[PDB]
Amino acid sequence: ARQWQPDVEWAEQYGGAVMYPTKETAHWKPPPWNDVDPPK
Amino acid sequence: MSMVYMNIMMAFTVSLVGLLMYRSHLMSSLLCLEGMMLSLFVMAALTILNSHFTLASMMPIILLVFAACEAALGLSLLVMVSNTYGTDYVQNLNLLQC
Amino acid sequence: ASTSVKPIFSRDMNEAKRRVRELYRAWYREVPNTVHLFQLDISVKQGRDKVREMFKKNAHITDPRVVDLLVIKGKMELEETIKVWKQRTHVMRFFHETEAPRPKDFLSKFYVGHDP
Amino acid sequence: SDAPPLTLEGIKDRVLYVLKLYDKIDPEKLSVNSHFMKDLGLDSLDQVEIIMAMEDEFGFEIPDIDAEKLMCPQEIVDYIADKKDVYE
Amino acid sequence: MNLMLALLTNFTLATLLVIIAFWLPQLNVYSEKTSPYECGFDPMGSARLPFSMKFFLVAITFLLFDLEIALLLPLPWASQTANLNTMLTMALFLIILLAVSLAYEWTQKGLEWTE
Amino acid sequence: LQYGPLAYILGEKATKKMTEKSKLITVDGNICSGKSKLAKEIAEKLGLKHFPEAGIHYVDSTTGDGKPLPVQFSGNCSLEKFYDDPKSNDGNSYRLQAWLYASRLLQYADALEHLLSTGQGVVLERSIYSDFVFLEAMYRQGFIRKQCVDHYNQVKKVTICEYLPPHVVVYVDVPVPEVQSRIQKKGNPHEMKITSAYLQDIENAYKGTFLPEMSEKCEVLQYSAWEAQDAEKVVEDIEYLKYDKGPWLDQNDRKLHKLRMLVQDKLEVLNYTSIPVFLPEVTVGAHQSDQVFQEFTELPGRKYRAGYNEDVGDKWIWLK
Ligand SMILES: Nc1nc2c(ncn2[C@H]2C[C@H](O)[C@@H](COP(=O)(O)OP(=O)(O)OP(=O)(O)O)O2)c(=O)[nH]1
Ligand SMILES: [Mg+2]
Repeated sequence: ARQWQPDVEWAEQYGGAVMYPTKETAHWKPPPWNDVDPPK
Repeated sequence: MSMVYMNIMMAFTVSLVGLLMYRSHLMSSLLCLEGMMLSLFVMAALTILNSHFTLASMMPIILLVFAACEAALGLSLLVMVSNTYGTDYVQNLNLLQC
Repeated sequence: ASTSVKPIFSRDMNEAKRRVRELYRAWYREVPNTVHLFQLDISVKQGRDKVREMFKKNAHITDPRVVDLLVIKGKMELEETIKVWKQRTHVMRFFHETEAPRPKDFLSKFYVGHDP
Repeated sequence: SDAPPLTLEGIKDRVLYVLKLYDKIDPEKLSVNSHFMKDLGLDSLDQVEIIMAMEDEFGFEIPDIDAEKLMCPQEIVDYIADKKDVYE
Repeated sequence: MNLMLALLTNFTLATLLVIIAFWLPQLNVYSEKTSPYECGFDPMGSARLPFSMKFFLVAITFLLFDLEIALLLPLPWASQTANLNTMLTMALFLIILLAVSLAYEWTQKGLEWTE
Repeated sequence: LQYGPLAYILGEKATKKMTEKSKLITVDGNICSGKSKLAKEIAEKLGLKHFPEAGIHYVDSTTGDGKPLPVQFSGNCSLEKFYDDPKSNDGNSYRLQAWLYASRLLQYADALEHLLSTGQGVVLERSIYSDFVFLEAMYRQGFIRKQCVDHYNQVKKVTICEYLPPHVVVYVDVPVPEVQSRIQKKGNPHEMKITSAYLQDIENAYKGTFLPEMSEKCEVLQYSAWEAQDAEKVVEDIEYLKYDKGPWLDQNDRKLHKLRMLVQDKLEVLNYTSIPVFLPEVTVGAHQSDQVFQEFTELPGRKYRAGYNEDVGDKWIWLK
């Protein structure tokens, strides 16, 4: 009987734009990994 | 004080409100930033010249030299925004926090 | 053999009729901003109808080499309207807005002159 | 939000909407499995114009090779589903 | 009272000639008369002039040089000071620091036009 | 004196060491196209140095003793297993592609440093710019999913934009039917299972999205199987190039300083290769990741920083 450690479902809770999704923040996206939006 | 002090301070409030209420243009706000400096230049010069504060006569010039230099910094940022969005609208500056 | 002939771009009609469609797409998606830059007084409707007419006249062709030239010349006629080498007058020379009608009925040709 | 996942029923309403606004197609006989050329009496270039019209409402490029097979509204709906990965 | 009267005249006369120049002649304008000249050919595109960075730097470079001028304009009166040792130090400090600004732009390829 | 801002100030500027022959040559090709034989001679006859194509054990070659490490410290990715059961449910297919890209990305950083460190040129086989041929070939055959492509693309864009493309690209062409025959006579039991339709995608990618895009940045010298057999023609062609295009024409000491400070540090080259995107194929559970990391530190010369390991006969540890 091993110790429980976080799985993918637990981890993904911290992988969003905000910790508490709501109606107003549903459109947000995580930023780029290098802080560079593609030119256009 | 004097009737002049009222209208010169009236000019600072008007320029400030214009700077704190953006319409669409970053450039149009930079003008309000320079308008505020002009009123401060006039207010300081009136008091210093009207009180024979000789050594203080150079302060208005130092105010103009530095305020102009910062405006050059501001214009540079405005230009670099135009190379990235094809305009100078403030609403294009919403990537951060949204 | 004499019948054998070197190709231009397409080796048969099925491959040759592909370019006609790709060319047609370029024209159909170029009239709206052609009519804009040139400031013409024709709607995008009858502008697109004109391109339909031009293709429909070369519809009886059956030679892959003849079709390739009609596409090669078609591409040139497009590069001039996108790079605005043509002036407002060149684009409006398709619509013939200054030539009086030449009736086809026999009596009309008989009344006017000797031509057939 | 306000961008629900695409659905085959949802697509077929978007596909037919374009076909409705086409002066050369009679809306009464629009159907959903009616061929563009067998019954509607459209020429080759009409199908090309439709495929171009379908691209503006569904932003993506349909290569000409693919357009040679899309000859009925259902096949158009199937093609988009085969491309945007909507099965339901 | 004399400067204002002189300024008004130089700008009243300049204005009086403009009003008698847009009204005296006989005008007849049609569509092609009023079109921008261009070069005798229909315009190629509909987008305003693209921004050129080299032209902005010369404006900024002129401005900062023009700001150090205002610090040097009072030199004629600054030479009547009793403490000339300090004045000659600062006057040559401002000018020397104006040559380093030129030297920096020169060496950083800031005074070139070959993009 | 390790390279750094002080060294750059004191004089170690890149442009003071690179000659006219300091170039980074990439030699591409398909499976069994003989690029290795060609590549080893371009470096030989131009005074450059050669880099063998990045294998699954490439990183272990530049660290520690330089010998391959057991398979556990690699994700259990084995090239042989890819051909046998490419559609495996354990996700070994993409995990092989993901690992190889990292090794090639690490290899490219080593190459750029060598060019910018001593001035010598470098010859490389399939690099990070051409690595995507295999990935999109696998996708079409169904060896990976759509989401595996998306994860690869994200790692590519945030990692490839920081580097410079090759000076010269030497592409070798070999028709697929010829490729099959060359596979048969080399006697590799695992390789012989390569379905032909798979080797056609590598050709479609190579001449459908790689050459046209790289021709507008670098110098491209296409060859055929017979032409590539001779090295003198390749060398003289690569010695009479104009070099009229490329990002290298707008490079100065300042921008090469920013590049060398990046290639020098390898934990920055690899930073985005393990971005927190929870794909089933590349994710590792907490218990397995911790268990393996424990074994790794128990190997000879891996417990402490290189140079403070008594078990490999290091001395002066108490003053080093
Ligand atoms: N899926 C995948 N396989 C790869 C990749 N790089 C190499 N391989 C595989 C394809 C081959 O079966 C094997 C070796 O490829 P090679 O280019 O080295 O061909 P080969 O050694 O047989 O002849 P050659 O090097 O040209 O002399 O490794 C990759 O990035 N992805
Ligand atoms: Mg090999």
